[PDB]
Amino acid sequence: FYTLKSVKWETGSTGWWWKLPDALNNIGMFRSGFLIHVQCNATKFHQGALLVVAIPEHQRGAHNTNTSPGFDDIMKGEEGGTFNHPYVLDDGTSLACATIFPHQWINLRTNNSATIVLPWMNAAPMDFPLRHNQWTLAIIPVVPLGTRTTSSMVPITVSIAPMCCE
Amino acid sequence: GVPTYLLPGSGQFLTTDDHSSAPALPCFNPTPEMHIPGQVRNMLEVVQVESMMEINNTESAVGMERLKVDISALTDVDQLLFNIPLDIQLDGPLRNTLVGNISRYYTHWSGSLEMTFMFCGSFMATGKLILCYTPPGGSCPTTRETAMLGTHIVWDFGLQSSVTLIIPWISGSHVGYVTCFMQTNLIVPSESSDTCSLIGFIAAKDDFSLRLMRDSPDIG
Amino acid sequence: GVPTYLLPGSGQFLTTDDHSSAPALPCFNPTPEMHIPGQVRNMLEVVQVE
Amino acid sequence: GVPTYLLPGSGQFLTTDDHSSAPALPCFNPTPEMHIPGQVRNMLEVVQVE
Amino acid sequence: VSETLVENFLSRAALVSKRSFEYKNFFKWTINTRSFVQLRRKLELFTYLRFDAEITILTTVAPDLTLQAMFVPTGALTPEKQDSFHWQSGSNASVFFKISDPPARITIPFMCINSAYSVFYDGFAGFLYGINPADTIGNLCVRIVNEHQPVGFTVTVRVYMKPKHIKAWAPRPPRTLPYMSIANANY
Amino acid sequence: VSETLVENFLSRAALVSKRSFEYKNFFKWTINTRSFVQLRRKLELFTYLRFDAEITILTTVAPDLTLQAMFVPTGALTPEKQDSFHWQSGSNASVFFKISDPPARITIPFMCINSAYSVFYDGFAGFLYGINPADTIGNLCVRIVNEHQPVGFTVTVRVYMKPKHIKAWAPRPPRTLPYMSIANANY
Amino acid sequence: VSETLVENFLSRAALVSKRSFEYKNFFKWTINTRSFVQLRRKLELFTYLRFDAEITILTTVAPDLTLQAMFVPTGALTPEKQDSFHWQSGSNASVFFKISDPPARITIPFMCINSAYSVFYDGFAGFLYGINPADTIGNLCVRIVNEHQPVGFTVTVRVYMKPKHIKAWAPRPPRTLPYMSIANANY
Repeated sequence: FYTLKSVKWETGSTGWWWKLPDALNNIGMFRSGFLIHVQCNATKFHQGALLVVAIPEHQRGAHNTNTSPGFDDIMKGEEGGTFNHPYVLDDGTSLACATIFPHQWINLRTNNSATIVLPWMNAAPMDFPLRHNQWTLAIIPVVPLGTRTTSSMVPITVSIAPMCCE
Repeated sequence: GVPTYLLPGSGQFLTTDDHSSAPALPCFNPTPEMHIPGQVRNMLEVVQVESMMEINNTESAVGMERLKVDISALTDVDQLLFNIPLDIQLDGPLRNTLVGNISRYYTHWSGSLEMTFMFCGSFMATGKLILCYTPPGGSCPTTRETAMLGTHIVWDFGLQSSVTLIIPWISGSHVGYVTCFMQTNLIVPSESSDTCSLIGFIAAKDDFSLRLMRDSPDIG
Repeated sequence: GVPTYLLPGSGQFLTTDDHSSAPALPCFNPTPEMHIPGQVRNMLEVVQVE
Repeated sequence: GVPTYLLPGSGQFLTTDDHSSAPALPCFNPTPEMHIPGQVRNMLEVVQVE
Repeated sequence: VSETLVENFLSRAALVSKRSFEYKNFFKWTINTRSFVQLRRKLELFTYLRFDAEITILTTVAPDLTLQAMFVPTGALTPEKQDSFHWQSGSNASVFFKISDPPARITIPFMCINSAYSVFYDGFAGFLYGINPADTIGNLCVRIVNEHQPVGFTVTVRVYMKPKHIKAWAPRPPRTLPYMSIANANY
Repeated sequence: VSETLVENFLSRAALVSKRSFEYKNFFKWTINTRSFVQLRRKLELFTYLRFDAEITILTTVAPDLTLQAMFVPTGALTPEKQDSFHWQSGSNASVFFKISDPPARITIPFMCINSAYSVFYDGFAGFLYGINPADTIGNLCVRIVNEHQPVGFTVTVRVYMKPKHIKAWAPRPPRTLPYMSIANANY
Repeated sequence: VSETLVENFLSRAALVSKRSFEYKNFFKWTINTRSFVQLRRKLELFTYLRFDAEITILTTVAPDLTLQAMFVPTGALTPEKQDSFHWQSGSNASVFFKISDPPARITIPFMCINSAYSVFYDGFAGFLYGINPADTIGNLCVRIVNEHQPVGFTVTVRVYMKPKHIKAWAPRPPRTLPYMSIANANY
């Protein structure tokens, strides 16, 4: 039941994506059922919404060129990248139709918790975990926050727990 | 041998008919099936999934700032905010929706639609809104006093954070409006920000049907 | 395969015979029927009208 | 006679399909079988030999 | 009497269109059935009816040329140049047939959105008199698929229509004065 | 509704390849289905799917010429010269068809080693991004079998694909920005 | 596994002979199966086996020419001139086929006098090493039946063989060194 480094969400922030098999690879490891718990915290005075989604086989695309992305841009690992363009999900698929994937809404007025159980989803019964990014956990702030003053931290923390890894 | 004769229409090649084909590799085994989750069989299971829409249909709105509207406390009193034309084949707020991108492929559609709105301000803020629906046989009311004649619902963020609006169905044969009005002025506390936000969802009901398949004009 | 041979009269095109035709749009549903009054089936129902 | 029409793909010659063939010498008897030892039916009986 | 049924009364399989082209290059004919006054008057007797088409295209030339015949329903785009990318689209019924073979045959099912075709429409569209927007079926575009041989060609196409599976409603008195146009029923 | 099933939604039988050759001499086309953006976008909606090909080769020339069309799966060698000894090998599906006959038809069964084709592959091979080595099917090489007549030939080949027996998994949102290349999904 | 049966392991239907002739005039090919080293090595693995031939003759010319293909078993006489009176004999299988038709097909049943073909024969005939006199099947002689048109002909004949109904006996280790001749197994 591992936890990652907490990220800071402000007005200028624009999204986060982890690759699930890889981002969890560099912590004490070498059929996997992923469980993901995402919880931010704010007071009653803050406001804003998010969108926690877990996209399978999410293949990115480089912006406005013909070069495929490299080893370092894809597998950043355990830090999690940032969307250059969240509105098109870095591949041209619209965010407005992105609710087809398993997703939950963190709306800071109602709740501040989300939990998604991710099953094993691959054509082959085996998988090379060093050469394959199975899921992509992505959170996207739709409605940015705001107080009377400048923006706050409102830290977000992702907790991942697999089952039966090998 | 049995006698026979050729009908007119022999030797032609249609592109839509289905017939058996000669195999390339007989006695070749494919790899067997495996229960992969999320199997879809009918495309009406796709369109029932709710999806965001582009409420803020004004100009000079680029990117993900088309999905929300602003309701500032100091600005507006008894002013309409938005309206949705219910024309799926036509451009507007419903073009980049999941019920839209499927039904560009088909050309005849009929079925009841469902819209879901969602508020995203602070805990403290309250205020009322009304959502007037207008059938195609009536004009869209631009004044509030004529807008209370049509079918409307008084929505109060505060007591309720969301709302479900059922659209009666009509087929597409060759237009209906869902508009809003600011009931009261928004009141927020001194610590929270004044600007709030709304987000509109859309999903077809289970009587939604498609008939004739054609190519799409959406992509070049 | 079954052996066969062509009769004289193959490949011709009459205009009065009825045969099955290949559909243009398979698995396409037409709009269903509805009981519209005044259905006529035989033309001798017309000539009996004065 | 029964009516018919040709599908696309008539008159071609694949190399993998199996169909019946016209015999060269009908009513000709081959020499019969005899139990010769070491008959193999599947090639996985070969690869299991060390 | 098996002779005088309406399913047997309108199954004549007559010609509707015959327009050649010399080697613009492709033949586009609307599917309106008001082509010949012989068949048109037999459809004047009924108000509402319902059928299917059974198109047959007969082709003679004045040579192993291949012809494509594409059917386009209403609402979809129709091509304007012979090598356009609408011909490559697979969301519409196409048939590829030679000249030496027996002629092609394809049937078109009932595609109005109502219960029957409205032959007569006392009403307006939008804002036209006598035009029902759910009445029309589409059009078939016939092009050739070859590089043109620089010799004397004359390709003449004939189209036949056998309306079968007829159902009829509300018989009407026949027309005695000759026609003025094919848009309406002037005299 | 029989219309909107996925087995009926992807059975359009559209064109994929059309490249002629004049009398290098033989036509070799890879079997990747990402040829036309019309068919490619309809396959963007699903993550994993499984089907068979049903290739149809239509041939017109601008003459009693015989054509050989050989299918080569992955891992086997592909020929580089027209009279090479790879064409004489019998460990691969070949079909011999004329021009005057109706066009050839052959179906290619599901030949991935996994349970389904992976349309999207977030991973690397060896060490390439978005290339699954078990995804590709092979290629079909079409040559002619004649001594060339020293006259003006123009042999144009069209290839059609009807994916049938469809099964689909995990629907995905469609693509709205146009494509940059066919290797990946840039914008 | 249906794939690896011996009846499915030797049913490749590969080419065996291809020798043209220009307009001595007729093509005579012995039926020995040791033509191509690809098929020959797959028959090295078994000692005794038993099958039938299923000959297919494919013919292309560089014109409405008629071809006769006659099969002659062992012991009967073989013709030496094209118009000889051995071609008129009816005690042997002949097939008459055109060029424009689909190609001819004829199967030849098992005609050894023993129970199976002896691929390897450690013994002598009379008094030759490795020649079994009951092993050979015969030969097919292909002539044309026309008066020759004094123009440029190039008639090329291809012969295919699908051995089916296979039974095998006594598996043997494969050959690793290349062949020297087709009479024996030198290295």
